[PDB]
Amino acid sequence: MHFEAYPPEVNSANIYAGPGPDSMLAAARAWRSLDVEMTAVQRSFNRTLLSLMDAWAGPVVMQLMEAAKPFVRWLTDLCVQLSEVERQIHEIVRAYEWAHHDMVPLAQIYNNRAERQILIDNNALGQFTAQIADLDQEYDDFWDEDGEVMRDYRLRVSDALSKLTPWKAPPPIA
Amino acid sequence: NPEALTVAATEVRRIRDRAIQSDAQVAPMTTAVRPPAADLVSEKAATFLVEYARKYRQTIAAAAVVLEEFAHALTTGADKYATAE
Amino acid sequence: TDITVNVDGFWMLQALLDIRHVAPELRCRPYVHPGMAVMREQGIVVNDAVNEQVAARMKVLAAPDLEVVALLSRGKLLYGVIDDENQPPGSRDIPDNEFRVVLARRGQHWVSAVRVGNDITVDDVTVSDSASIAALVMDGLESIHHADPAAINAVNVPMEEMLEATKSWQESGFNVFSGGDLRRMGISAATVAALGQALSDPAAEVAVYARQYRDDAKGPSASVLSLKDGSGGRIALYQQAREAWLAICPATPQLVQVGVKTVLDTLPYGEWKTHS
Repeated sequence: MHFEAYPPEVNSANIYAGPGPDSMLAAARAWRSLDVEMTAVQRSFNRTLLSLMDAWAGPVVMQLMEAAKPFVRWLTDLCVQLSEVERQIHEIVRAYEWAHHDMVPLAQIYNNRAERQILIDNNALGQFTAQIADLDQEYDDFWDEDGEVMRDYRLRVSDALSKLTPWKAPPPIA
Repeated sequence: NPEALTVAATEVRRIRDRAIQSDAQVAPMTTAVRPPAADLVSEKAATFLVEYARKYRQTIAAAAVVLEEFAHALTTGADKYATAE
Repeated sequence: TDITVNVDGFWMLQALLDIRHVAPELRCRPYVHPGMAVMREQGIVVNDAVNEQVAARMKVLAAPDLEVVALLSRGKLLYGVIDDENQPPGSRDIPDNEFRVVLARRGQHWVSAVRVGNDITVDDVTVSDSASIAALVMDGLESIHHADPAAINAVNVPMEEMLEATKSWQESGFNVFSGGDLRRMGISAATVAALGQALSDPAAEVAVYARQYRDDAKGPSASVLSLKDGSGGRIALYQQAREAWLAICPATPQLVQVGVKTVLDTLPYGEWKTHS
């Protein structure tokens, strides 16, 4: 995505509009809880298997532990993925906050445009023409700045998502 | 020991309830993610997180099937060694 | 020798050569496949690299020591404004009636970029002194519209007072019957008539100005050379090198070269033939 395809009125307005990160912050809390509860589940599952082994030692239960091994491992991998989700959501919220902060405010763009129109309104004798071009260079600098702010935002979000790997289906037991 | 298998089945279903319950409790929060702004980066993030929550829910449903069948197996195991005395 | 690309094709050259901005008068997009295979057939991109000669030219525009700019128009020059409601924000379009010419030099290498319509044309150009620059401009202007120098005498008026007076005069359509404030500053009856025509209903306009780059800064020419063709003559407005004074002049070949020299002598960092 090349957001320099678009003028700064577009990139700046788009980042300032919308509801904010509250709903991402709430989801992060929710993912934390799951991490907590599923770790407890894992820990309870290990204890259940071990106390079954302690209560009835011998070949039948050992074969039961063997047939549970894939699911025990899967459960461990699940918990490791769970503990990464909160982190990365907060990394994304930060990325959004820095994009919001670093983007050029609209007022600054509108002022550039309004100033430029006043010079033109008064340019019968042509003596503001170079100042008019300085303002166009300034506008182009806003376009450039927003372009690179959106580039860095894309790359931060992209890196964060790349660390949230896909859920694998649990293996069976017996 | 037959009784040990029965005890384990109960504990495995209790663990299943907990997995099912935690999934459900927070599902409204994981799936309600909105883009924080109107840009396409924000939207790609929110859309990913919603889909990621949905796939996590399929996954726990699958793991609750796997646990229930374990519990059923332990029970049926216990009724064989108890009905052999 | 010369090359002609549109605004998107120009953006590809920017990407291929990692050039961020060029002159804002060219109205391209900053830089932060099927369109390629067109420039391969025209020999601009050999293998997957920009031709050595064309790369060089584009690098002049990428970082000039000097830009000398000419905005030309057929009819009233609009300074890039298109009146159309559905025009998008930061449109790269230019009005149908405008030709933009940027003359850039890096070291001793003078390059030209001319934007007309959606087409930017790039080529080497021969520039030595203010005369040759005046020539290039007059050639460009004559091509749009032929006119003779107005029948008036050169006069110098205070810049501030002339702007204030020209702003009232504008409110009445630059009518010669409302030219009394300009008459009282000692401007000729003939000049006031010719200037009123040039401002109220021009057949062609030209603004010439320049920009100079030093280490960590830039700066525009303090003066702008402006030419206008109305009923009864081409006239030349430009600021003297200093508050300020506007020269109002018949657009003779001589006074036009004087005006270009004044533009160039009002750059902030001095000598412009040799600067770096």
